[PDB]
Parts: sequence; C-alpha cells; structure tokens
Amino acid sequence: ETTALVCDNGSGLCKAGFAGDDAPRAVFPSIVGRPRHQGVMVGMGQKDSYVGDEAQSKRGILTLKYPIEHGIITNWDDMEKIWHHSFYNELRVAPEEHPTLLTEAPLNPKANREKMTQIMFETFNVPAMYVAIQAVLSLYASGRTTGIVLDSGDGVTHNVPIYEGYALPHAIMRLDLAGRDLTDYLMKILTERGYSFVTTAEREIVRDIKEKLCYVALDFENEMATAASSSSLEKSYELPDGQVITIGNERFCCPETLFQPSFIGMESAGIHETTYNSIMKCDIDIRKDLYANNVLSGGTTMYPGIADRMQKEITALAPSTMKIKIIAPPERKYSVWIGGSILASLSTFQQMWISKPEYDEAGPSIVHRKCF
Amino acid sequence: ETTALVCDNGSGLCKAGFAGDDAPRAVFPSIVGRPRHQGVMVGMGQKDSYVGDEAQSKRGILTLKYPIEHGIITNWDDMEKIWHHSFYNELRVAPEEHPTLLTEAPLNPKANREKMTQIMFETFNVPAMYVAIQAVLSLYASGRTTGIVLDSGDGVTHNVPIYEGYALPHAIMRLDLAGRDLTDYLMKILTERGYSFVTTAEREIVRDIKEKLCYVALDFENEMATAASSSSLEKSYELPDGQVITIGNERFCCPETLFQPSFIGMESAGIHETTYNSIMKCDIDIRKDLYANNVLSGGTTMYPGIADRMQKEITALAPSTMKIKIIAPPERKYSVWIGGSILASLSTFQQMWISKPEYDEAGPSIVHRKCF
Amino acid sequence: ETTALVCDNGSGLCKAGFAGDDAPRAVFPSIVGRPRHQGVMVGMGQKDSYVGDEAQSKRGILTLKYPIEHGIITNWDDMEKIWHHSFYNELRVAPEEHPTLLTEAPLNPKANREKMTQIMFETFNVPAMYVAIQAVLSLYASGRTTGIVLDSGDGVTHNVPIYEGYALPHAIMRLDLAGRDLTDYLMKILTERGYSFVTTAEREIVRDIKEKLCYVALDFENEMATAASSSSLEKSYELPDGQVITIGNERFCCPETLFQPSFIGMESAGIHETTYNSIMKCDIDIRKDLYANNVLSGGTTMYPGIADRMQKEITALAPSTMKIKIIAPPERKYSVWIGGSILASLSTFQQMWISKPEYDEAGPSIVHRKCF
Amino acid sequence: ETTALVCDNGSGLCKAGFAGDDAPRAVFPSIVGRPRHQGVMVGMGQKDSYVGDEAQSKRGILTLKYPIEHGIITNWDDMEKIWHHSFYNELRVAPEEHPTLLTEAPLNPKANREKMTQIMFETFNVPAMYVAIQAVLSLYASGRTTGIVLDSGDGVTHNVPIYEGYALPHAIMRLDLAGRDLTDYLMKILTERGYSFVTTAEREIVRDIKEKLCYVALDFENEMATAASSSSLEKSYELPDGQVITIGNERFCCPETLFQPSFIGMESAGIHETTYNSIMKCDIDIRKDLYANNVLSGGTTMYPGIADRMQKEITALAPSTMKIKIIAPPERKYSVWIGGSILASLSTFQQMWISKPEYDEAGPSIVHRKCF
Amino acid sequence: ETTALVCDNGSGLCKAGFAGDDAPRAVFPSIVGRPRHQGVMVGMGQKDSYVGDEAQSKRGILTLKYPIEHGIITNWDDMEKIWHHSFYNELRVAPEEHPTLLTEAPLNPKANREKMTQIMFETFNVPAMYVAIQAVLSLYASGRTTGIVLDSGDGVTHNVPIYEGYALPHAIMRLDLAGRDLTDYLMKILTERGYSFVTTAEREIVRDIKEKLCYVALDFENEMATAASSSSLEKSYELPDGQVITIGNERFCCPETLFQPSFIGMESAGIHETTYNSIMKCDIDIRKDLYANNVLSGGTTMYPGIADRMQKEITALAPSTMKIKIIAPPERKYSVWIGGSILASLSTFQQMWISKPEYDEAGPSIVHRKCF
Ligand SMILES: Nc1ncnc2c1ncn2[C@@H]1O[C@H](COP(=O)(O)OP(=O)(O)O)[C@@H](O)[C@H]1O
Ligand SMILES: Nc1ncnc2c1ncn2[C@@H]1O[C@H](COP(=O)(O)OP(=O)(O)O)[C@@H](O)[C@H]1O
Ligand SMILES: Nc1ncnc2c1ncn2[C@@H]1O[C@H](COP(=O)(O)OP(=O)(O)O)[C@@H](O)[C@H]1O
Ligand SMILES: Nc1ncnc2c1ncn2[C@@H]1O[C@H](COP(=O)(O)OP(=O)(O)O)[C@@H](O)[C@H]1O
Ligand SMILES: Nc1ncnc2c1ncn2[C@@H]1O[C@H](COP(=O)(O)OP(=O)(O)O)[C@@H](O)[C@H]1O
Ligand SMILES: [Mg+2]
Ligand SMILES: [Mg+2]
Ligand SMILES: [Mg+2]
Ligand SMILES: [Mg+2]
Ligand SMILES: [Mg+2]
Repeated sequence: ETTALVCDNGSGLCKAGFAGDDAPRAVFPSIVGRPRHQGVMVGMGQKDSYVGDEAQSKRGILTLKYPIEHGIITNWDDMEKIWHHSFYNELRVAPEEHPTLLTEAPLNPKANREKMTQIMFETFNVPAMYVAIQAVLSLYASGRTTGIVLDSGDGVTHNVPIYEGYALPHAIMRLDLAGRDLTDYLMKILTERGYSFVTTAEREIVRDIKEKLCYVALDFENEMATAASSSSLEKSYELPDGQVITIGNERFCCPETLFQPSFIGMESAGIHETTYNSIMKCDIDIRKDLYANNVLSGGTTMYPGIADRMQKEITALAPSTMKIKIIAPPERKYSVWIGGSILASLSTFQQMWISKPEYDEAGPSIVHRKCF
Repeated sequence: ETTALVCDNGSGLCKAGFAGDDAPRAVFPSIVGRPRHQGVMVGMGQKDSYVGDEAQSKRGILTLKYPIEHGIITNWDDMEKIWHHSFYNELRVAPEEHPTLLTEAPLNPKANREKMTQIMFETFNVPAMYVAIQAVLSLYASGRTTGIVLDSGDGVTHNVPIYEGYALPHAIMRLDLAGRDLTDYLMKILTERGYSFVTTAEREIVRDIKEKLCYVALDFENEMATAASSSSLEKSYELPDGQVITIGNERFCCPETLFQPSFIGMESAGIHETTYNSIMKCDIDIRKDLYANNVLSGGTTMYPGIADRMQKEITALAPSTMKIKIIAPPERKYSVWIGGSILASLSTFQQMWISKPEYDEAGPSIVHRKCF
Repeated sequence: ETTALVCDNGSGLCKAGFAGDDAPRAVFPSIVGRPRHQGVMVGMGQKDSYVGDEAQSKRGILTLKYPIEHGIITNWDDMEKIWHHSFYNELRVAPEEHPTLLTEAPLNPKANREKMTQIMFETFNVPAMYVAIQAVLSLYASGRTTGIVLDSGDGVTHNVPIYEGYALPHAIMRLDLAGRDLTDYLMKILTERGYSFVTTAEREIVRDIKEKLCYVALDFENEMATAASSSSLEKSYELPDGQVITIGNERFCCPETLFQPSFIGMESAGIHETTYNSIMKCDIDIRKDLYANNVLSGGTTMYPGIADRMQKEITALAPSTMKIKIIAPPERKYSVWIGGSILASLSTFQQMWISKPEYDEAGPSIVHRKCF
Repeated sequence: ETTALVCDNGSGLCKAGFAGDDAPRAVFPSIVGRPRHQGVMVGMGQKDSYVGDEAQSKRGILTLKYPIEHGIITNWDDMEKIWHHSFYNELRVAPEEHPTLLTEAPLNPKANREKMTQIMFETFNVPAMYVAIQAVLSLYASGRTTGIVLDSGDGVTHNVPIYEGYALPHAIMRLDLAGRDLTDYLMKILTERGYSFVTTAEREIVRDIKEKLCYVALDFENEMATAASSSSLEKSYELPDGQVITIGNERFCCPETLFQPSFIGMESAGIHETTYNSIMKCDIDIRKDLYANNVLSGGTTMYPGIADRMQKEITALAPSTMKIKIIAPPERKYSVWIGGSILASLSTFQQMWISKPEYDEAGPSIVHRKCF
Repeated sequence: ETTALVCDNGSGLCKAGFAGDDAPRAVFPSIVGRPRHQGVMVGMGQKDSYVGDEAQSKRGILTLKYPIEHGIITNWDDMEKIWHHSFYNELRVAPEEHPTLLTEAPLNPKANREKMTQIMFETFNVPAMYVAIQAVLSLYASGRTTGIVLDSGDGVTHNVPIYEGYALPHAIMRLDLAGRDLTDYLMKILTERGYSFVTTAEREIVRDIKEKLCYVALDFENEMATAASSSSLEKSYELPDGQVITIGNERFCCPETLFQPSFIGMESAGIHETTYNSIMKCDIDIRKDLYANNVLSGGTTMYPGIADRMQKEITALAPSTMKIKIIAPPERKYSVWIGGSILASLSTFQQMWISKPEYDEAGPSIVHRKCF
C-alpha cells in the first residue's frame, strides 16, 4: 500500500524520489566534503562532513571525495552518509516504511551488490528492496520493449541489448570511459591555453565548463581545420572569482575521447564501435531490430552533437541497406529513474521484492538469485 | 452433415483446412520455439513456448525444435502443441464437432499411428478419424487412378506404385533423404565460402536460401565446368542483418544429393534409381503404365530443373521403346492435402471412418485393421 | 634428400620444426604487436612490428593482434610476418631448399587454403608443399589407425572419426569454442571479484591464469556446493605488478563452457555431446571401435580433469555394454606437429607433395585436388 | 592320384574343401567389399577389394556385393575374386594339380555353366572339372537313392525328385524364394517397431538376427493370437554399437514367407505345396516312396520348426493312408558339399570328369553333353 | 659541422654550453636586477638592468625579478636579456652559426613554446632549433632507456614514465611545488625564531641557507621528537652582515613540504604519492620496470635524505614482493643539460632539427608538429 522509493545512485549524481512520479524529487551531487583548513571562529557550526549541495556551496574550504569510482562503491561510510542525506534530509521520509528500488551497472563486482543489500537491510532497514539494471530501466522509460541501450554516466559507459524483453548477457559491453574521464581530459587540455585547475573544487569548475560549453563535432578533421583557420568556435566562460577564459577547439576535443579513447591512452574502441560490436555479438535475426532502436541514456550523452555523430558512425559501420535510428529523448538525463518509477509502480513487480524475512533466511546472498 | 477436417502433418510444414476446399487454409511451419535467454522486463507477455509462425517471427531468441523427424514423431507434447495451434488458433474450430483426416508416410512405425489415434481420440476428442497414405492422396489429387508417386517432403522421400487403384506394397520404397538433409548439406557447403550458419534460426535462413535460389542441373558435370569457367551462375542473397552473400555452384550441388546420396555419405541410390527399382519390382504388364505416369508431389520436388532431369535419368534407365512422362503439376506442394479434401468429401468414404465407439471397443489397435 | 619442414599454424601458437624430430624446435605465440604510444627517445632500434616472444616481452606498450581467428586467417600481411619469423628468425633456414608441411582445420573456407598455397609458393617459394588435416596428424602421432579425434586448440574444436585409415567426412563436426573463448569468459567472470582486465596484454595475463590455475570439475553441482561452502578451492596468483588475486569457483566455471556452451550464450552442445553425435553419425559396425579410441589433442584438452569428465559424460550417453576409453597422452599439446613429422618422413608420402611445376600448371587450385 | 576339390558355390556362402573329408575346410560368405569412403592415412595397405570374412570384419566402411543373385552369377570379375580367395587364400593350394567339382542349381541359364567351365579351364586351369546338381549331392549325402530333395539356400529353393537313381526332370520345381528374400522381408518388417536397417552391412546384421532368433510356427494363427496376447515370445538382440532391440511376432512372420509367398507379393505357392505338386507330377507308383523320403537340405531349412510344420502341411495335403516322413539331418547345412565329397571319391566317377583335352576339342559346349 | 648549443633554461638557473661536453660551461641564476634606489655618483658605470651573477653580487641595491615562474615565462624582455647574457656574455659565441637545443617542462602552455621559437628565430636568429622534454633528457643522461623520471627544479616537479623509449603522456604528472616554494616556506617559518626576511635579496639569502643546511628526515615524527627533546640537530649560519642565526627543526620541516604539500595549504599529494600514481596509471606489464628505475633529477632532489625517504615511502606504497630502486646520480643537478648534450651529439638527431626554411614556410606552429 505504501509508496516505493526509487534511488538511482550514479557515480556523480544521486537521483532519489517516489515511485509513480515523472521527475526525481532530489537530484544532488554525490560528494562528501571535509574541511582541509583550520577552524578559528568558535560558535559557528562547522560539521565534520558536508554532503551534497552543501559541499558544492562551500567547496572552497573543502576537499571533495566521490564515494563511487567507475560504478563501484569504494567508500562505504561516505555512501552511508549519501543515503542518509538522500532519505532524511532531501526526501524527508523514514526508510522503514517504504520499499526502495536501487540501480546498478552491469558487470559489477558481487560484493558491491551484497554490501548494498546489507546496508539497506541493517542500517536503514527497509521492508523490501530490489536491484535493477540501469539499461533495462532506460528501456522501460523509453516505452519500448526492444533495443540496445547505450548508457553513459559519470563512471561507466555500457551497452546492453534487449530483444522482446529478453536480455543477451554475452553481448553486454562495459567501458570505463565516462564524464569524469572527460572532465579530467578537459583539465589536462585546458593547461595548453595557460589555465591551471588542480584542486577538487576546480574539478567541479571544469565540469561546469564541460556541461555548458562542450559539443560533439560531426566531422573531427573538418572541425579541426575550421578551428585552426578562424576563431568562430571560441567561447568565453566566466570563472567564479571573476576571470574570463576562452576556449576554442577544446569544446570538441573533449567529448571526442568518447569516440577516440586513445586520446586518454586507452586501447579500447569508441562508443560507436562498442555499440556495433554489441549488435554483431547478438543473433542475426534481431540485429535489424537493434539497428533502429539505439536508445541513448545518461548525462554524458547530452552533448548537442552526439546523436548525429553516432548515427553517422553506425551508418558507416553497418551495411547500407539497414535503417539506423538513434533514440535520444530530451529527458534522457533522468531516464533510469523514470524507468525505475515505472517498474516500481507495476502490479506484476510487487511479488519480486526481496523482503526482510527472505534476507533473514538467506543472508546477503538472496540478491544474486532474485536480481540480475 | 458436419464438414470434415484435413490436416497434413508433414515433417516441416503443417497444412490444415476443411474438406471440399481447393487450398489449405492454414499452412504453418511445424516448429516449437522455446526461449534460451533470460527475461528481464516484466509485465508484457512471455509465453514458455511459441508455435508456428510466431516461432519464426521471434526466432532470434528461441531454440526451435521440430516435433517430427524423418516422418516419425519424436516429441509428443510438442505434437500436441502443434495440433492445438492448428485446431484452435489457425482453423478456429472445435475438434469435437468435426471428423479429422490425417496423413502418414509409408513404412512408418505402428506406435506412431497408435499414439496419433490415442491423442486424436482422447485429447482433442473427434467424432471420427482416419489415417491415409500420402501418395494415394497425391494420386487422388492428380485425378488419375494409376501411376507411381514420388513424394519428397521434409523428412521422407517415398515411391509408391498404384495400378488401377490397387497398391503394390512390396514395391513401396522409402528413402530418408529430403529437404532437411538438403538444408543441412547447404549449411555444410556454405562454409566453403566463409559463411557460417550454426544456430537453429540460421537453419531457417539457409532453408529460405535453398527455397529461393537452388535448382537442379540437367547435366551435373557440364554445369560444374560452366560454374568453374565463368561466374554467370552466381546469385546474391541478402541476409536478415543486411549482409549480402553470393553462391555459385552450391545452387546445384545442394539438390544433387537427391540424385547422388553419397554427397552426404549415404549408401542408397538416387531418386531416379529408386523410382526405376520400384517400377521394376512390380509386375511386367503394368510397368509401361507406370512409365508414363510418374507423379511428383511434395515441396522438395519444387526445384526448377527436377522434371527434365528425372525424365532424362529414367529414359536412360528404362528401355528406349517406352514413353517416360513426369507429371509435375504446379500445385504439387499441397497435393497431399488436395487429395485428402477430395477423399474426405467422397460419398463412398463416409463408411470408412473410425468412429469413437469402435475406438472404445477395440482400443488403439483399430487403426491397423481399418487403415493401410 | 633435403629435410622437410613441419609448420603447425594454429590460432594461438605456431609450432615449427623439422621432419623426423620428436618435439618442435620453435613454439612461439602467433601474435603481431604494434606500438600504440609515441616514441620520444631516438637512437635505439624501435621496429614497427614485433612478432612472437618479442611481442610478449614488450606487450605493455603494444597492441597485440592475432592473424588467425577461429582457424581462419584474417590478416594476411601479419600471417606473412608470422611465417617470415618462423622460417628465418626461429628455424634459421632458407625456405627455398625445404618442402613445407602445413596444417588446417576441417570445414575451413577454400580461399584460406588457396591463399596459403599462393603465399607459400610465391613469397617464400618452397620446392613442394602439402596441407594436411590436423586430426589425421593427431591419429598419426597416437600410433593407431582408428578412432575419433577431438582436437581443441585456440580457435576451433573439431571431431573427426577415422576408421582403418578411412575418414568419414559427413560425421566431422566443427564447433567454434576453444581456448580464446575460455580466456574471454575468464575475463568476464573475473570482474565479479573486482579484477578488471581490458587490454590485449591483460588477455595474455588472463590466459596465463587460465593455463596455470583452471581445471575441469568431475561434477559441476557438487563442486559448486563445495566452493560455496568452504574456501578450500581458492588459489592465489601473483600479477606482474605485484598484486595477488584469489580465485575460487572460477577455476572450474571457465572450462565448464566446454561442456555447457550456453555459459557464453551459444546454442550448440558440449564437446561430449559433439563427440557422441559424431559417433552416432557414423556407420553402426564401426561405432564400438570409435568408443574405445577417443583421442584427445590440442592445448585446450590439457585441463587436469577433462579425461575423467569426458569418460563419465560419454559413458552416460553411450549404451552401458560398450567400453569407453579416452586416450590422453601427455604430449598431446604438440601431437599435430608430431604426426606431421611422422607423415613427412614416410617413404610413401614423397609422391604426394604438390610440386612447383604442378602449381605453375594448375594455378591456385591444385590444393583442392591433391589434399583433403 | 591327386585329391579332388569340392567347391559348393551358393548364393550366400562358399564352401570349399577336399574330396573324402567330412566337413568343408573353408566356409566363407561370398561377398566382395569395396571402400565407399575416402582414404586419408597413407602407409597401411588399403586394398581395392575385400573378399570373404575380411569383408565382413571391415563392413562398416565397405559396400558389399553378392556375385550370385538367385542362383545366377551376375558379376564375373567378382566370382574370379571369390574363386581366387577360395583356392589360394583359404584352401592354400594351386588349382592346376587338383580336379574341381562344382555345383549348380536346376533350371539355370546355360551361359552360366558355359562361363563357369570357361573360367575354370582358362583362368584357374584345372586338369578336370564337373558340374553336378545340388539335390543329387544332397541325396548322396543322405545315404539313400530315392526321395524328393527340397534344397533351400540363399537364392534358390528347388524340389527335385529322384527314384532309384533316376531323376525326373519334368517334376523339378524352382522357386526364387530363399534366405536373402527372408532377410529383406525381415528388414522391411523390422521398421514397424522403429528399427531402420538400410545399408548393406545392416543387411548382414539382420541376417544374423534371422539366423539367431527366427523360427517356424506350427500354427500361424495360434501363434499370432499368442504373440498378441502375451509378451512371452519376445526376444532381445544386442546390436554391434550396444543398442538392444526386441522382436515379437517377427520371429515367426519372417519364415512364414516360405509357406505364404504372398507376404512379399509373390503369386507362387508355398514350399509344402511346391513339394506336393512335384510329387503329384511324378508317376503314381513312386509317389508313396517319395512321401516317406522328404530330404531337407540347405541353410534356409535350419529353422527350428520347419520339419514339423512341413510334415503337418504335407499330411494335410496328401491322402491319410500314406506315411509322411521329413528327413532333416543336423548336418544338412553342409550336405551338398558332403555329397560332393562322396561323389568325387567314388571309383566309378573318375571316368566322368571333363578333362582339358575334351574342353580343347569341344570348346565351351562339352558341359551340356557330359553333365545334367 | 658546427657545434650545437644546449641551453637548459630552468625557472631558477640557466645552464648553457656546447654539445658533446660533460659539464655546462655557464651556470648562472636567471634573474634580472633593476636599481630601486637613486643614483648620485656620476661617472660610475651604472646600467639600467643587471643580469646573472652581476645581479647577485650587487643585490643589495637591486630588485630582482625571475622571468620564469612555475616553468612558464612571464617576462619576455627579461627572457631576451637572459638569453643575450647567455650567448654573448657567458658563452661568448654568435648564435647565427650554432643550432640551439632548448628544454621545456611537460604540460606547459603552447604559447610559451611558440614564442620561444619566435624569439629563437627572429631575435637571435639560429640556423636550427629544437625543444625537448627535460625528463627525456634526464633519462638520456642516465644512460638507460626505461624508467620514471621525477624532475624537481625551481618551479615545476614533474613525473614522466618512459618504457623502452616510448613515453606514456596520459601518466605524466605535473606538480607546482619546487625549490622556490620551499624557499618561501623557509622564509615564512624563519620568523618563528625571530629572523625577519622580507626583500628579494633576503630570499636569495634564505635560498643559500636552504641549500647549505636543509635535509630530508627519514621519519618526520621521530625527528620532530628528537629535535624537541635535545638540541643536537641545531646548526648555525653566518649572515652576510655578520649576524649568526641558529635553526633546529626547520632544517627538516622545509623539504617536508615536498612530501606534505598541506604545509603550504596545497591539496595535492606528496612526490612519493605522485610517483606511485604515475606508475599505476601506466600499463600493468611495465610497472615492475618502472619500480626499479626511479630516476631523480634537478636541484631540488639534492637534499641529503631524499633518496632513502623516497625509497621508504614507495616501498610502503608498492606491493611488498617488488624491488624499489631510486637512481640518484651525484651529477643530477645538471643531468638535463648532460642529456641535451648527449642528444644533440647523436647522428640520428641531425634530421630532427627545425631549420629556418621550415619556420619561414610554416610560421611559429612547426614546433607542435616536430617536437613533443
Ligand atoms: N548538459 C550536459 N552536457 C554534457 N555532459 C553533461 C551534461 N549534464 C551532465 N553531464 C554529465 O553527466 C554526468 C552524470 O550523468 P548522470 O548519468 O545523470 O549521473 P550519474 O553518472 O551519477 O548517474 C556528469 O559527470 C556530467 O559531467
Ligand atoms: N520452392 C522450393 N524449392 C525447393 N524446396 C522447397 C520449395 N518450397 C518448399 N521446399 C522444401 O519442401 C520442404 C517441405 O515440403 P512439404 O512436403 O510441403 O512439407 P512437409 O515435408 O512438411 O509435408 C521444406 O523443407 C522446404 O525446404
Ligand atoms: N596447461 C594448459 N591448461 C589449459 N589450457 C592450456 C594449457 N596450455 C595451453 N592451453 C591453451 O591451449 C591453447 C593453444 O593450444 P594449441 O592447440 O597448442 O595451439 P593452437 O590452437 O594454436 O594449435 C591456448 O589458447 C591455451 O589457452
Ligand atoms: N541357423 C539358421 N537359421 C536360419 N537361417 C539360416 C541358418 N543358417 C543359415 N541360414 C541361412 O541360409 C542361407 C544360406 O544357406 P546355404 O545354403 O548354407 O548357403 P548357400 O545358399 O550360399 O549355399 C543364408 O542366407 C542364411 O541366412
Ligand atoms: N644542494 C642543494 N640542496 C637543496 N636544494 C638545492 C641544492 N642545490 C640547488 N637547490 C635548489 O634547486 C633549485 C634549482 O635547481 P635546478 O633544477 O638545477 O635549476 P632550475 O630549476 O632552474 O632548472 C634552486 O631553487 C635551489 O634552491
Ligand atoms: Mg547513472
Ligand atoms: Mg508431406
Ligand atoms: Mg592446433
Ligand atoms: Mg546351396
Ligand atoms: Mg630544470
């Protein structure tokens, strides 16, 4: 009878809210900030740790740590702080009266999911819980039942093909290139113009620059020639202290790492080749149905040139008699949460919750037998 | 008073319909498909088994099984599924109000016919039923009363000679070489050009290739020399994913196994020698009447060179003073069903039905005393 | 008068040497490594491509490519580099004074053998050459004349039955599951414990882990229960940078894909069912003689549980009144080369060489008429 | 002075040996086996043709041909191979120092005997030779001088009456129904239980089944009722690959074709009616002497119910005042050879040999004037 | 034919000389001194700017400015003065007859290198010019071809890993903590004992104190407790005017900022953690070869405790099964110049010079395509 909770815990952003809603109620950056300097004023309240938007607002005197690195939770006390902020401070609910739906990247370690179940059942003891794959939730929110989902967030870029509600786990591809690596490459290539960003708050400044100014070029070499010829692609950004920086080719050399991973010294192929290799790893009779249903999800896929570029590259890779369609909804930054809210409100889902007596009987191993 | 049902249950295609019609109403492939992958999206309909055209439409995520192998039913639950799809889903009738005519290959095991009678009288309980030989039905649909019928389908190729309505059972020849063996041979010889087809859906793709592109050469050695000399016999086929394959001599090296079974390591003789041996096993005075009435039936005899080649080979085998005629009607793919509809509408056939009280009195053994 | 050369060119290892020897002189991995990073120091010799053990020794700065994939040569310049390293750098001989014996997998494309003939007669112009089937060479090295050979290497697992020196080509069954697929599956299941291997040098690291620590369980479910109960099956491996990884059930879940191909999403049956179906595809009177002479060959058949497991599975499949014997010699990793050395030293083989004038007269087609 | 040779050349077994012996030294099946598959292993001697027991031991890779079909030799090179195996390989003698006694069926073609004389005088040139009727040799081995011999072998069943050493050629009956037809009928009716035997080696397996398990029922309809009621007549046979088949009524349906030829679609009467018609075609005063001396010979008369059944059928046919006796010695499988050894050792037979000068003077026609 | 020039222009010292020499001919401080007071004595030679050792000798009446700050040139007229003093006053050569090799820190702005090329080709117009990375020159002077170079000078501390002459640019780390920051930290913490330094000449006095008296403690807490317990670590320095100062823990608290950057309010990690993170950012198989070849270079690495402390810290960070070696040659203060002299004297380097026609054709952008 009670309303479920959907808490998409990504590598860079936590999106929490209620099942059945259209948009997540709480979207906050998943950071924990701790003071690096010394406190000299007595009476003012300086907490030992700042979580979320409070860490971003006071980031000049804080060292910021991300508890999730490349989809895997590395700090567990910090993720306890993140979940405590998400439940009590933002959603303002008690977790013992609401089942909670959680998301997880494919090809993740089993200890991550087991400890997620253990913390969600013993610290904030929920009546029931479930772990879902983020790409299945993206396909749920897209409204279709077939397609290959390219989900690129802050730590993990993964391709999952699903045909008629059936997943093909041997064709699931995972690549550790996402928005944090693009941010770091922007820190590296911003020093070529003389702008130095070294601290963790400057990483957030560079991330804001990347979010507001970067774009994907349709042709990389023609854009390189155009940027070297004329200064028509240069844009100016105002720093928080007041300085104005100007960037030229770095607006499109930063997300080009998504298509040329060798820019950051990785042997892997681009996202278009990863998508094509995931399609040709499937059975032949479904491949056409995977060609016309390329679904984009995640915040890294929000550059304003990426759909046409992926369409052009996959059309160059696929045979010419096939129709290539890239499904890029405008709400695809939150599509994993929207699909989680769709799934948690279904009447056929209520018997697949992992309840507290099943966790008491089986221990933290029921999540490998009731979830994929 | 009620209309009878004719249900030709071949090894590869089930053709069902009403007595008195010209063409069968429901022609669907006799396969049962079961999901091999895992289902991850809930709410939409996932059945445990897909039967017929639905199994062909979703064959990329299914393992397809044929319930009938070489004319003998191996899976009986799958055969019940096939009959249930034929009666309720395709013909949309209740089997308890219609007598049913079924077909069977010659020299078949008795337990096959007994279990067919048992299921057709206890599961879909019909008022009456009958089992007929397919070659007699082919001769019924041809409009003649004498001739030798070469029926080649998906599992069984059989020659049956009938003179003036009198069958000669000692000259009936059965050879286990038909369209599935030709499909498997095409799958084997397609790997010489680098095309690999290993799954059960790829078997259906190769079967479509064989149906669309293969033909019987009039002279095998001259056609092999022509294919080795110039690329005028090469044809291109578009795969379901979009790739284009090209085949040369494999257009005629695949049905040549009908005339040279040693291509697939079989000691038996070709269909022309089987026909000649079945003719020469009969009485001498009828042999001339069997020479001018060679009736072709079944889907395997639909290659566009087989009548001239069969004519040439029998004319080489028979003495030169005899006229050799190959009767190849254009509707011979469905001629067994057409003859079943002709027989089931006859006024002299209505007293040869096996009724339900006779089955109750005699058990599943009346079919050996009322049917040939 | 001159000594012949035997060069087994498999998908993962090249084994070259002289005829009449007991062990191959040069066993090196068949890879070509090319530098991915940039060279900043001049003066030292930095070649454009590294072949063999030199590519393995410097693999941290190289992208490694296999020229042969699933028994089929895909890169021909790289294969020319492999053969040039085999002849001049390892064997240290001139190829124009020695005939060369080559091996090939069954059911291979004809263009592979034709281009092998063209390069072996026009680039390294040998006086004569021959292409042999690897399973025939394995039966030559076993010393027997009858038996079914399961040869599993790096790309191809094939069963070939030979009775009294007569092969049955219709019962030859080829399956594209071998040690590279097991290495990829070990990559996929090593991420469950948090170990990430993505690069091509990490493929060699995972392959060394598989070669050193994996084994075939006699009973998979009992070993699953034993590994889940106690940590007595866990083994530790030291990585090249000093980290120690620990693996438990992955020691026997990796070669279990040989018996359950559905672990990597393949519709095919296991190697035991492949062997049983190859035996039952033969004639009846030889089947008992194929039951007691199961010959194992190749490096993939070197797991220390595979003979007992294959014995148990085939004894479960075969009727109980036949004796099942699995012939697993300790030198079966090199048995194809040993059989090639036995064959090339035979006095009755010297008239079966494909000489250079026959190649000049017939062109790239004599290898289909003088070899099987 | 030299020892003569007796070589009974039946349609299914060649029995050769020396005159004056009690049992033939060499009994081997008269088949020629030729390899149907390809040879891949060079070094071992693979002969082009296998004759006799070597063809039976390696029959899984051979096509087997019988040189004699229905008493008449069709392949003469194969009979040269059979005689060369009989003289040099089995008897281990040279034919040029031994006269040879040969047997032939009654009512045979004259060119068969002429070519037998031509081959026995020009290829294996003997000092002398003779052709005798097999039934006269059976009467010689029985020790009597009067009686009617029913000789049924592998191709020909013939009744010959002889009274006081005087043959009656007008009452000699030849019927083309023997053990090969019974083997073919058993091969046909074994498919009713689902056992398929189509190759030539499977014909030998079915012949072994017929030899080991078949019997003649005293009453056919009572045995039908007994087999249909209870499974007390069912017997199990082990196939060479280990499968166990079970046969019921087919143990007595197969030799019932000897009494009801219409089971294989043949217009002729049974062996009992043939014997009665041969007796009634003779003079009346000898008929009683033919009633009490029915001599059985040949391997087809070795069923363990045939003497009582034949006695019952003739006693039903003959008048009740005549005594009916069926002489069935236990050595009647070899009785033709035993009678040939008795005849060739006689002192009064040495003047009836056809010598080489008589053959040179008269040409291939002396055998029609010196033999019956 | 003419001798090239090697001019290492560091942030605090300019080392110029000829190629092929073992030691640089001219080592002078890169400062420009301008008179802050007024001139009253006419006739005395008073220049407007003093460069090099003349600025150091008269620093009591001069304000000293460094043209290079943190590896980036800020004053270009002063840089021209430094180069003019380096060529005409110290080396006493004409730059138009000698090619010049220059050094630059990694991750530097492109405009710095472009203006370096422009001044090098238009003000002191050289026949040819090259710009090289200083860590590659340190590895050149070490005599090895693999290793990770930690170069710490006056403005920039950078780690560059090189394996077999191949650099890994994604693992190159740059940290803006060097000897000028340590001089400022000692300048700050010398006020705790009552010694006040505020001016630019007093900065040179503090730099001399740091060069002569500071050292790196192996254990910081134990040395702090030892200095607090007994005054055995105190040392006395004589000021230029005559006063004697005494320092205690400041001998090891000043270079401890190299290992604890938070002493100067910097969020970055120490040089040992920077070295470890640069090693683990490389590929796995080279990491061992980077562990045993830690090459120290630059004047900041000349403290007499830094090799053992770096060895201890990296051994604490690395896994315990590996050998850690710190290569600290005694000539590592000038190792960049020695490597530049080695590189410029190589015969394989003479085609990598950027000549004057290439600069005239391409403009000041050829230095990004011919240099790294
Ligand atoms: N407008 C934008 N353009 C490009 N990148 C964006 C934009 N908005 C967000 N991002 C990137 O998306 C990443 C997070 O996306 P999302 O998947 O929603 O969060 P998470 O990865 O934590 O689940 C951030 O690292 C950010 O850099
Ligand atoms: N046009 C065609 N050319 C060649 N083969 C065909 C053609 N149409 C059908 N076939 C073959 O006929 C086989 C089945 O024929 P049919 O006798 O109608 O069905 P069944 O054997 O099930 O009774 C199929 O295996 C198919 O490969
Ligand atoms: N001791 C071992 N245990 C298990 N697998 C092994 C072992 N040694 C080698 N292999 C596997 O054998 C494969 C190659 O074997 P082999 O057949 O000799 O080479 P190729 O396939 O090139 O002919 C490699 O992929 C390797 O993974
Ligand atoms: N014990 C037996 N029971 C039934 N049939 C037998 C038996 N022994 C031999 N036969 C049959 O007798 C036939 C040959 O008998 P025989 O006359 O000895 O040889 P041939 O006809 O060649 O002279 C064979 O086909 C065999 O099937
Ligand atoms: N013996 C020493 N002990 C400590 N620091 C030193 C020593 N010698 C030189 N330094 C420091 O090294 C810095 C410059 O070193 P170097 O790298 O040779 O010059 P640059 O940085 O200009 O290339 C100076 O700031 C100086 O303080
Ligand atoms: Mg996400
Ligand atoms: Mg049919
Ligand atoms: Mg191999
Ligand atoms: Mg006989
Ligand atoms: Mg320096």
